[PDB]
Amino acid sequence: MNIFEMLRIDEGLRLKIYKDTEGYYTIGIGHLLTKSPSLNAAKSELDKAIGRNCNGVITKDEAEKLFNQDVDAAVRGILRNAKLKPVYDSLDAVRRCALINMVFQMGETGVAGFTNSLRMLQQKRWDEAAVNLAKSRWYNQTPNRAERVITTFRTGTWDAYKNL
Repeated sequence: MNIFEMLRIDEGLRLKIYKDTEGYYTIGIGHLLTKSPSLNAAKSELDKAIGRNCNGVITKDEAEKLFNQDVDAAVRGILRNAKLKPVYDSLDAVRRCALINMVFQMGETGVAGFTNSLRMLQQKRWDEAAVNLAKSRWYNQTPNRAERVITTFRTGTWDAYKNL
């Protein structure tokens, strides 16, 4: 399994604008378009992003392009962030995927706010960190996805996704 398959499992694929778990306008593989209430602001962001008049709909190819961009941007963001980079550098490959997943979902800023959990991961205290990560709005709101990620940090294996 790899980061792309992992994220494809967690986010799904939709070719028409949709509302995400928080009510925001999204398309493709978890590509947030806008936090604005306007479907119209959404369609505008969409066309800008694709470079064509999409009228709310995109192809598989467009969805995957956006996905490539987003994953790339997530990685670079981690690498550039002073709080995240040292955590990432300290982790094994599987756990690295787990932090990427969190950043793709909640942005750099959000994950960088998980101060204590970051510290524990750095320290390789898997169990303790799993329990701290669960004490978050993140876990309460998207618990099955949160558990899958948490399990990945906990064990260092793809078990939570081998099912799926």
